[PDB]
Amino acid sequence: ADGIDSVIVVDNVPQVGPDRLEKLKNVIHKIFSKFGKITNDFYPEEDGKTKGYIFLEYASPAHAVDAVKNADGYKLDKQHTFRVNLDLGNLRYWLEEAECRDQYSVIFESGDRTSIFWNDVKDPVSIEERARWTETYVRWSPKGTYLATFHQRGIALWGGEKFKQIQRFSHQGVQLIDFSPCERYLVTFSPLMDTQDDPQAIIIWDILTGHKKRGFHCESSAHWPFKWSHDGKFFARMTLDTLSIYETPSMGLLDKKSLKISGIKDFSWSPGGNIIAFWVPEDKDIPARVTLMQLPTRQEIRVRNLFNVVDCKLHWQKNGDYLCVKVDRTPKGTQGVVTNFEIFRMREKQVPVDVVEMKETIIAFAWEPNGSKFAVLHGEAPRISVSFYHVKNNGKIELIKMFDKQQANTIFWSPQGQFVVLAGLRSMNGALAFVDTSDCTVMNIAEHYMASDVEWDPTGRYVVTSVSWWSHKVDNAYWLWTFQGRLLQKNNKDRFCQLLWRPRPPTLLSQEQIKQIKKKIFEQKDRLSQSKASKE
Amino acid sequence: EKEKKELQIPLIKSAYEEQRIKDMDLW
Amino acid sequence: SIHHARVLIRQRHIRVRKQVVNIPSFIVRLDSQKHIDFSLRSPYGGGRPGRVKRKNAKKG
Repeated sequence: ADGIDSVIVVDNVPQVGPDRLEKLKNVIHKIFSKFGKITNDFYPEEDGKTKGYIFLEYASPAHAVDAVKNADGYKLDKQHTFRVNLDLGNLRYWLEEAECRDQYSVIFESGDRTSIFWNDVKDPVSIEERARWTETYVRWSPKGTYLATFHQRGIALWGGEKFKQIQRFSHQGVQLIDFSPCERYLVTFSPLMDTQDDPQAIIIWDILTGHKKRGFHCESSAHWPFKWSHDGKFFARMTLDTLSIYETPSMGLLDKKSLKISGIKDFSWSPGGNIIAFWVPEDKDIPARVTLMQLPTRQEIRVRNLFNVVDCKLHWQKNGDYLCVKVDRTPKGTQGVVTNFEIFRMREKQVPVDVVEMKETIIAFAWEPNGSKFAVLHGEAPRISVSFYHVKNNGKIELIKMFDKQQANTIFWSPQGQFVVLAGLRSMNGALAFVDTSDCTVMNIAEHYMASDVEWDPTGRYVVTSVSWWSHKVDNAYWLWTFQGRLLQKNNKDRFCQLLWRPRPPTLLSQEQIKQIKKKIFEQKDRLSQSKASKE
Repeated sequence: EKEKKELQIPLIKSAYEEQRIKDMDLW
Repeated sequence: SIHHARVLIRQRHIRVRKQVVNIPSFIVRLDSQKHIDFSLRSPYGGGRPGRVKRKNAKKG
């Protein structure tokens, strides 16, 4: 009588055969799954048929009495009443280190180099390879936290500046990732799905735990990167009709129409805010309505309306000030083929909306991080012309400089201010140019024959144009763009795909330190100390 | 030059597993 | 169209920064040109659609 002693008696069990016993027990398990689970199941047999009595053993008293009181009194098939009776010292190096030059990400020859390539002196340090844990890339989270594997071998955490092994997360058959800015979460996405008992092709595990914070299934994928916000207090996670929220980490869905929307195309998290914007496909009379909202107040304060629009893609200012919507709309009313931007002003009072038109459509867009300028590039691949706009805080915006017979369509935005790098490097050639500020000029051209992509450093130190192996031929080089015409890189390492900044912490800077740099006058020592190091 | 001047759980998991084991034994 | 704009104003649909304007000759100075929205009580704004559709959405 010792041990479990948890044998029960569930009356009004139906008599069935042995071949239909699996389907009948699954319906009996689904009925018992309201308050419990099945770990031991037995049924008596009378001449091959069931006797009419079965048992569900739990091996504790507590929920076996509660499931007995929740299953009795109900007439089962139509008529029969069932009756149941029974580390921090090592890792975060890159803020307070000696040099403060922006590191990069290195991959060449698909596993023959997995490294960091330095902002170098052509010295031996850093001499790097990190062995055989990753096939596809050395891949980072936005706090610099990771050197990772995108592979079936898993999703990997490795910390330090010197590639120490921290943590290995469970993924078989993985296709993708999603990375947090605030170093709170990570995701993996799998192209081979798991079984329906815990149905998942989005398996997402926290950065702290190495175990799943939320997990759910995925049947379709529109584009690359269910992402994390600047602070990560609220997130957006749907499956394939919806927009609704998953909370950090509890997957809390709210009952709001404001945080949970029906049937929209595109959404974001704001660069400065806790704020979500979207656009809705139009009804017959009712407009296409982009909404500016707040999450925890559960209300729509700000609704833009524009009649006779077809589609919209969103671009926020990278400090969260302005939101420009580029349309592929031409009016059905007028013949004229013209596009418009609705520019909101979120930080200014009562959200003004201004319009600025063009005679042509746009192929790109750029919003300036921390600047009172704006760069807008419109036109086809032979006719891609960029216009540098200067938008004040109070007033309207205008156009300063338009260039005929230009192809500069790739814009790498620096964190330093007052400088833009403009490349024509998409898939016919590379043509680079620097767009400086106060005054706007076209002053320089750096030659690149191999490069495909242009992105800049989180300090303001380098905007790099580099090459890809499986998208173009072997013409290979690495030529990054410095502002002064000086050479920023010389490297050819075979089958290299990218080189981009491994990021740094939140700086939490002040205006007083920039005011001292707002004063040769005191900055005289740094060239002379370099001259003693360059002596022979 | 202005830039260069600027330059320079185990107990909780065990308690969760014990709570999961107690819930599964009840169920 | 522009005639749709005058018949939209005259049917109390257009408001200028929370004042519902029934005048088609309202000359919008440019600290009010920014705020031109649909009404908070209009069917093409917030809700409560009109007598035509709600008589039409009673079929049985």
